[PDB]
Amino acid sequence: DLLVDQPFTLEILTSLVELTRFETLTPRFSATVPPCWVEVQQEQQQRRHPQHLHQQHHGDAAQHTRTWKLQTDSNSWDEHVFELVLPKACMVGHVDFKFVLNSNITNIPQIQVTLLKNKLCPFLEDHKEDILCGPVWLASGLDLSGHAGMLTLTSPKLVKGMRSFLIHVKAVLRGCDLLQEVSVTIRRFKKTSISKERVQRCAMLQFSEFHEKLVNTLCRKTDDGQITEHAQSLVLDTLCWLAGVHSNLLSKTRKFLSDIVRVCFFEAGRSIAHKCARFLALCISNCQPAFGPVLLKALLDNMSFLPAATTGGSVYWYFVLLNYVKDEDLAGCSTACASLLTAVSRQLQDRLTPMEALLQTRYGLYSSPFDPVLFDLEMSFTSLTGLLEVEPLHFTCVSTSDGTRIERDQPPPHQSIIIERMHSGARRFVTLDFGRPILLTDVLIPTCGDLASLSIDIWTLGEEVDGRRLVVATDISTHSLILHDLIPPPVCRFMKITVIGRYGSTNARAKIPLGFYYGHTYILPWESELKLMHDPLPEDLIQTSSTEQLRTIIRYLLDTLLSLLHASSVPAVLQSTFHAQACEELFKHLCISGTPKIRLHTGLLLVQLCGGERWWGQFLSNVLQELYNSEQLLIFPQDRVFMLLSCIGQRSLSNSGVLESLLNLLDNLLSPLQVLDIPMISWVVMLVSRLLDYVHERCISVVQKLVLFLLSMHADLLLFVCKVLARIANATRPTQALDARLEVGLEQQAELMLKMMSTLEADSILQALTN
Repeated sequence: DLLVDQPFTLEILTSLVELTRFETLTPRFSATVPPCWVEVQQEQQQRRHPQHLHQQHHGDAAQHTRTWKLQTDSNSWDEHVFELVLPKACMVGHVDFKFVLNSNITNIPQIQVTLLKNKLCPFLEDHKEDILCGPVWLASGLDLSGHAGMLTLTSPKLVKGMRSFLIHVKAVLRGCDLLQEVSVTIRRFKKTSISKERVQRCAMLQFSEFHEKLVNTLCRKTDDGQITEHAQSLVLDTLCWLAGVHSNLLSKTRKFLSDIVRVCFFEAGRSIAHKCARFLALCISNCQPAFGPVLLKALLDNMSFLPAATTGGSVYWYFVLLNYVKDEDLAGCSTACASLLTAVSRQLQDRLTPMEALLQTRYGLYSSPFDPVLFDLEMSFTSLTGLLEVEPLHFTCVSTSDGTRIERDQPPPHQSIIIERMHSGARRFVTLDFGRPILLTDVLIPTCGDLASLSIDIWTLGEEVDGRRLVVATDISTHSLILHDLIPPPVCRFMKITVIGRYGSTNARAKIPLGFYYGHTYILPWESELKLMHDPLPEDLIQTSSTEQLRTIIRYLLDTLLSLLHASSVPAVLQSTFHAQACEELFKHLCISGTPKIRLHTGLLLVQLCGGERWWGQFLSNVLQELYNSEQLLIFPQDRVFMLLSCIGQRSLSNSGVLESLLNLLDNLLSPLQVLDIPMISWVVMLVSRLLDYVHERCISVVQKLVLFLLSMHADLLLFVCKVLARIANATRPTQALDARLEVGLEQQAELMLKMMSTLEADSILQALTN
């Protein structure tokens, strides 16, 4: 009878996922609100990005959405109640309480929003038994903008029911007066052919055995491990729905985390990793023990398997979660990352071929053209990732507004919309036809200051038939529009890009780069299913890894360690490792042979760790000696390594041993004057000159030998010799655009939290690099 009790075949999994998909309530609910809340017509609210062409399929906001602006009355700061009557009895999935706060908000207000049924704070005490989604902090719903957001009011009680609601918004300008605008949408459960679908959903929610079986099938600990990737996708859809509804499932997740992390981030694709990241974000948001520490333990237990991960896009989400959750047990994360980095750097250095060194030096090319296995592809924690798993989508412009057109200024050619007259606040559009219904997964439209906003609508049959709004980017003028790994990837043949010119601008002609679109030209049978859609219309692992996978792992580990130092006892540890010998090994492995980013990040990590240690100057002088002596046959980018060394010394110049050791090295090199390695003298003199620019007996010796050098003398070296001599003499004292379809499900706050995690990690890395 119940789908919960049956074996988890693809049919049962498909039915269970169908029992969780949502629709927007087709006829708009009626509402009564306090007088201080005044309704605004949805056409006015959507004037910038009109939706009228979707009216034929009820896609416009006037059919499901109410919006009220607040008038700052005497008591507008205090309790408010929105009574909401639905057109008909229905299986309500959730209530989307969108909000916009005043731009001049100093601190995010402390407002609780709760959902109740019609016939703790006193109003909720009186209506305690009718509470349908407990008090949710308004701040929980914030978008990345800081003053905006959404609360997806939902609960098991809401699912266990079927005409009227109350939204109680109480502040614990003051309080609710900081809430400039509110809007409400209601979303029901899709119409399913499944018998007793209400009881089916109840069974999904109540039974712990169901959660245990879901975890087991996800972890492939059932049915001989022959659970398909699509089955895992369906299981994660069900798990995400359960986590969103509930906020015992957490107990099963905590007990099987290590396996869940392994299966989702190391053995599956980008989509599975992203869905598991959303599930784990929901679990994080959810009297039980904290989930963050357990997730950290699972991630660090699986860290050793990173060289055996299947896709780069999967590793991206692993490291996003790890970087967010490292705050717990900082020392343990540091130890794991350092151990794996040291293990991987040795192999990466061992994998450098002479042809690769020649490419790096003679041409500055750091790819491995002889190794066919790439691991990750990016476009630009601020970029699209895992683009190897998706296909670049070619498109042809089929219609344009006015005289605008597209022009071209395997991957599709870079194309841009040329618009002859942009005006200000003027709408222009371009319709791109992919030639066939394609499975759209990623979009990147670069920043364009020429336009105030951009919007993407998608359809297959016609704009009025099955038109969907894919995204609205209001900050496209200042930020790139990046839609990364659309979890319910849309199916689209036609994409309408609608751009609005910048407010206060008459730049006659505009050239807007259309950007890049990724996905699949072949839609799999289950990826086009009208069902399952919302709103339908150990050391051997390192040895066997590829060079590119090791490079990606090194990049992520270096970023993790840099952010670890920024977030700093983690420096107390990383002293037992990354001592003088370990520091030298890591430099030799990564800064000499590594990619420019790996080189830079390893160098800066080494400064921030050991830059203040006594042996640091000896380390730098030893590196200079070993790498630039005329007897060194090693092929490496001497110029790039020297720039790295100069940066390292400049940022470590507070260490008195740096310049002391470099001047002692210069002294030893000039000893023959009082065998002469002129190129090493040149390198050392240039480095010391830059370090002195950034700013007794031993100094007497070095300056004397410099004098003998210039007396016994190339002309170019003489200038720097004189500069360094003078400097040494004088130096001594005694001389953002989410996909619009996330609103329909329970995975919008999870996606916002994932984006917040990525943004915080990027900010931490940038701060660490720019110390």
